[PDB]
Amino acid sequence: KIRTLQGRVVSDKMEKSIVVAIERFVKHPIYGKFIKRTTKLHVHDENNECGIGDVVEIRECRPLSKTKSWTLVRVVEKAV
Amino acid sequence: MVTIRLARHGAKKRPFYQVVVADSRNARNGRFIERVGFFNPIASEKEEGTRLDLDRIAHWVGQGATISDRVAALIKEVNKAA
Amino acid sequence: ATVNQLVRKPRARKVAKSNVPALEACPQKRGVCTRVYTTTPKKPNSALRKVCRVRLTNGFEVTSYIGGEGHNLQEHSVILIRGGRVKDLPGVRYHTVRGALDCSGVKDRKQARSKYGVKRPKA
Amino acid sequence: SMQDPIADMLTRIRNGQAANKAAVTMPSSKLKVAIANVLKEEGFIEDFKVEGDTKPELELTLKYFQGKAVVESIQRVSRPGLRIYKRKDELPKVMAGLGIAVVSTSKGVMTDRAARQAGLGGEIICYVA
Amino acid sequence: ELQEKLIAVNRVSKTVKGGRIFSFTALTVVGDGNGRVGFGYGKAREVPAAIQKAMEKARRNMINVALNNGTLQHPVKGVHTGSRVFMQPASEGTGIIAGGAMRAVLEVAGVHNVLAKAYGSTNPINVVRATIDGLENMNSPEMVAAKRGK
Amino acid sequence: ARYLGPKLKLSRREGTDLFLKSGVRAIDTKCKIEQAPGQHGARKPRLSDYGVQLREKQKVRRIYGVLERQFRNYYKEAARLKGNTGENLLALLEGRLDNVVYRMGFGATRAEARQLVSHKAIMVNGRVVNIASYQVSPNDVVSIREKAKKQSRVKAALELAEQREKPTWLEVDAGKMEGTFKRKPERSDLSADINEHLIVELYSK
RNA sequence: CCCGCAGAAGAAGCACCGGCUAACUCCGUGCCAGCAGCCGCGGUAAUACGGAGGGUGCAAGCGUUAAUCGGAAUUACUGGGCGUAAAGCGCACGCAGGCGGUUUGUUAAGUCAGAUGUGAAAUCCCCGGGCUCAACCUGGGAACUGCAUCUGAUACUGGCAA
RNA sequence: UAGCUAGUAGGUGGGGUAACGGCUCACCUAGGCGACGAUCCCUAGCUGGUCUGAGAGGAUGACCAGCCACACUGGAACUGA
Ligand SMILES: [Mg+2]
Ligand SMILES: [Mg+2]
Ligand SMILES: [Mg+2]
Ligand SMILES: [Mg+2]
Ligand SMILES: [Mg+2]
Ligand SMILES: [Mg+2]
Ligand SMILES: [Mg+2]
Ligand SMILES: [Mg+2]
Ligand SMILES: [Mg+2]
Ligand SMILES: [Mg+2]
Ligand SMILES: [Mg+2]
Ligand SMILES: [Mg+2]
Ligand SMILES: [Mg+2]
Ligand SMILES: [Mg+2]
Ligand SMILES: [Mg+2]
Ligand SMILES: [Mg+2]
Ligand SMILES: [Mg+2]
Ligand SMILES: [Mg+2]
Ligand SMILES: [Mg+2]
Repeated sequence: KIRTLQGRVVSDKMEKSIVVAIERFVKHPIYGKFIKRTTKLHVHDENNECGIGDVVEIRECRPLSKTKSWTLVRVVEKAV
Repeated sequence: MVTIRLARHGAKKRPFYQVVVADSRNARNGRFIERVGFFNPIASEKEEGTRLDLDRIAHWVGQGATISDRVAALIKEVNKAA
Repeated sequence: ATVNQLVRKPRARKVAKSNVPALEACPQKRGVCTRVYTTTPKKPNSALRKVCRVRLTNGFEVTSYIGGEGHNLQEHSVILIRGGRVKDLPGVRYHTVRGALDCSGVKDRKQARSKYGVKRPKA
Repeated sequence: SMQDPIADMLTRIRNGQAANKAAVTMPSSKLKVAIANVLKEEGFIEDFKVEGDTKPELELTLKYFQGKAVVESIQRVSRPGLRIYKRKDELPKVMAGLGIAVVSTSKGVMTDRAARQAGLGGEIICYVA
Repeated sequence: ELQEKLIAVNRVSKTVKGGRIFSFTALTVVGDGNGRVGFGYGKAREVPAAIQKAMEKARRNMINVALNNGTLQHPVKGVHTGSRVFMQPASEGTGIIAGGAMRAVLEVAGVHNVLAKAYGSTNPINVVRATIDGLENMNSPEMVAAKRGK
Repeated sequence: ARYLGPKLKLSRREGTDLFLKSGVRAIDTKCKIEQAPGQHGARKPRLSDYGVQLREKQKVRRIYGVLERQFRNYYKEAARLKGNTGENLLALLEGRLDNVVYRMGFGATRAEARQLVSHKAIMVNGRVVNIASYQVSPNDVVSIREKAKKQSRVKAALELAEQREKPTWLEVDAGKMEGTFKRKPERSDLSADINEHLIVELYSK
C-alpha cells in the first residue's frame, strides 16, 4: 500500500459517515513528558459494517464528501 | 517559457552575475529553478571568472528552456570542450 | 512544579510596564505647557524645583522636569520631553529637553553643555 | 504508590550506603536484575543475589573502598512522570567519562560506554558515579 | 611560587554603651600553583592587621585538589550556605573566565582554563568556600579505578 | 582617527616608555616620565583590578596608535582565529603595515613610520599601499618607493633602527630599502612588559 | 587608478572624574541655586551644585532618550521555590486526567536503528579567491540539530492475553 | 467565553466545475464539532530568517528571498491560457 493508519471507531451511527480515533504519543516540545494527541477522521465505509469500538485500518483517498478523504481498508476485532 | 539568464547579485560598480534557470516572468534576482553557473565580468586575467555547468544548461535547453543574448555569448566564448 | 502542572499551565513571563508612557516607545514627544509650576521635593531634600505640566501631542497630560538653572518657559510654550524621572518630585517622570522647540538652553553653561542645550560659546 | 521500583532501588542503595550498610534487599524483577548486573559488571557493588521463587528478592553487596563508599551518587534520570530517550549520538556521558549512565536499549540494559559502542540508543534509566 | 591574593575586605560594627565600635574583615586565598589551595578569614580592628591575620589562616586551612594538567577532569558543583557554584573543564582555548572572587581561588589553585559561574548569593565568604569544597569533592581522574577496577 | 596629542604624556600615565618620541635620545628623562602625568600625577593610585585591566590594554593601544574601534575589532578577530585569543591579538597587532614599516626601521616612531604609509611612500610586493592597517603576511616584501627614497627621515630612521634590538621574523636591506616579513612573529618575540590575558579579561566580561 | 603642482597649508569635538566606574584640586554657593542610572550629594573647608585648572574615556563622532535580549537560576525544560521570608485549598470523598507491584506470551504505536527523499537560495559558520586594506563582493564545503517513506531491532513505555 | 452547528454531518440522484467535493439542488438518514479548548472575544500577514543568549531559551518578522492577501470603500462579474 501507500501508507495507512489504524484506530478505534468511536462512531458508526451514520450512513457511511464513520469516524475513527487515532491516539498517538508525543514528546511535549518543551517539558519532555509524553502525552496523548488524538486525531479524529471522517472515513468512508460502504455497506456500513465497522461498528462502534472496532479497531480498523484506514487509507487516504481523494475527497469523497467535504470532510471525507479516507476510506477503510480492513477491520480488526469487534464486540470490544 | 522557462529561461536561462543572468541574475545580478554584484555590488554597486562591481557586478557579479549568478546565471540561472527560472520562470521567465519572475523578477531578475528572484525565484529560480536552479543555479547553473556564475559570471564575473570583472574576474580579470588572474584565474576563475565564468564557471558554467554546461551539462544541466544544455539539458534544460533541450528540456525546453531558452537562453539570454548574454548567456549564449558566454558559451561560444567558453568554447565548450577546450 | 510537576511536569503535568507545567504542561497544563506553562510558565509565563511577567510582561513589563514601562516607566514612561511617552506613548509608543518614543525617544521624546512634543507637548504644550499647561502650567509652569515649581513645587518642593521629598523627605531628605528641600528646594523649589521648576517643572511644568504638558499636554502631549498624543493627548497624555503629564508633568515633566525643567533641567538647568533658569528658564523662559510659560503657559503655551511648545516643548519637547524625554524619559527621565526625578526622585525627589514623586510623579515627575519626564524631563524637558532644554534647547528644543521654544525651550531655551541654560545661560552661560560651559560644562556638560550638550545636556542643557547650550551651543559652543565663541572661543 | 510503589510506582517507581527502580528509584526505590537506586535509593535503597544510596541510603544503605550512606549508612555504611553492607547488605541490601528488596523485591526483585527482571529489570532490577539487569541493572544490578551493570552495577556489578562496572563495579559499584560486590555482587548481587536473588533468593526465592514465589516472591523473588534481589540482594546486593555494597562495596566500600577507603572510609568512603564506592557509589558517590546514584540518581534516577528517566521516571514514570517524565520519561527520557536519547538517540545514540545524544547519549549522555557522566562525570566526563568517569562513572556511568545505565541505559536500556532494544538489545538489553547496558552502559553508555556500551550503547555508544553498540551504536544504538535507549531510555537512560539512571546515572551512577 | 608563594602566590596569594585577597578577595574581599569589609567593615563591620559591634555597638556598645559608647557607640559603634568598628573593625574589618579580610578573606583571602593562597595556592601553590599545582593543587593545594586554602582560604582564610580572620578579622581585626584595623585593615592591615586583618588582611594579614587572614593570609596566615589560609596557609594552614589548606586543602589539595586532584587536577588533570591545566584543568579539572570533569565538571563539578559546589554549594555552601547561600552560594551554589558551578565550574567546568573547558578544553581550554584561553579559559580562566569566572566570577572574579572564584577566579581567585582558581588561579592560585593552578587550574588554567575553566569556565565558572556563581548562582545564589555572591557572598564571597561562601563562594570561595563553596568552590573549595567544590574542587575538594572532585575525584581522581584515575582513582575512580581505585574505587572500581575492583 | 589618529591620537594627535602630546605623545609623552601617555607614557607617563601608562608608566613605561612607549617609543612615541622614539627618535634620538633614549631612556627618557628629557621629559619627566613617571611622577606627574598631571596636577596630582605624583599621588599613588591604589587602583582597582578594573584599573589595572584597563591600563594594560590602554598601554598596548597607545603603543600601536590604535583607537577603541579598531582595537576592539582586532580582539574580536583574535578570539575568532583558532588558538589563544591573547596571542593572536598580538599577532594581528604586529601584522600592521605601519608597524612592520617602523619595525624594519624605515621610520623613527611608529607614527612617522605611519605617515610614511599614508604618504604613498611604501609598497608591498610591488604596488603602493597607503593605508596604515594593511595586514602584512609571510613572504611579503615592503620597500620605500624610489620617489622619496633615501630622504632625510628614513636615513636616520634606518640608522637608529640597529640601535634597537633588531627584529627576527623579518629582513631589512637599507640599500634597496626593502624588507621581507619572513614569519608571523612568535609569542616569544617582543613583549615581556605587556600582559595580554589582562586585556583579554577586560574584553571578556 | 596613475602623474605633476602649492603649502602643515583647509580639517576636533563630546561625556565624564563621590561610590558602583577609568579620572582631584581650587573658587563660588550655602537644604539656596541645583545634581541625581542606583545609593544619595547641597546648612561655611562640597573631589557629588556652578565655574576654573588639571585629569580620565571616546573620537568625527560624543552624550541623552527610546527599544529588545543579557546579566535575571527574577516563570527555574535545561535551572527555583512553599514550617518561621511570597507560597499547602479548613477538611474529606471522588469523576475526568496523570501514575501504577509482579510473570510469560504476543503486539510494535511510543522508543531505538539503518536506508532513502526532502529540509529553496541568501543568511550564519569553516578554507579559500576579488576590490590598496577593510567594510563589501565572491568559489566551495560545512550546517540546516526538522520532516516523511521503507526496512529492521523489542530492553523500556503503550496495547492485547492469561 | 462551555457549549457550538439546518447545507449543519452523512447517504442517494440531477446539476455543476478544468477537476475531487454540500460546490449546488431535491429527497433520505440525524448526524457533525467540543474541555487534546469547540463556540465567542482580543490581537495578527506566515516563512527563510533577524537581534540576543555558553546553551536552552527570549524577543522580533525593516532592508534580501519565498508564500499569501489587498489596490479609495462595498459588491459584481466580463474578456482571457
Ligand atoms: Mg515496571
Ligand atoms: Mg572559622
Ligand atoms: Mg571611524
Ligand atoms: Mg576610581
Ligand atoms: Mg553631572
Ligand atoms: Mg567651598
Ligand atoms: Mg532567564
Ligand atoms: Mg526563589
Ligand atoms: Mg508566610
Ligand atoms: Mg492543611
Ligand atoms: Mg539553505
Ligand atoms: Mg584581501
Ligand atoms: Mg509490555
Ligand atoms: Mg452527486
Ligand atoms: Mg493587521
Ligand atoms: Mg545565561
Ligand atoms: Mg522595497
Ligand atoms: Mg473589489
Ligand atoms: Mg473564461
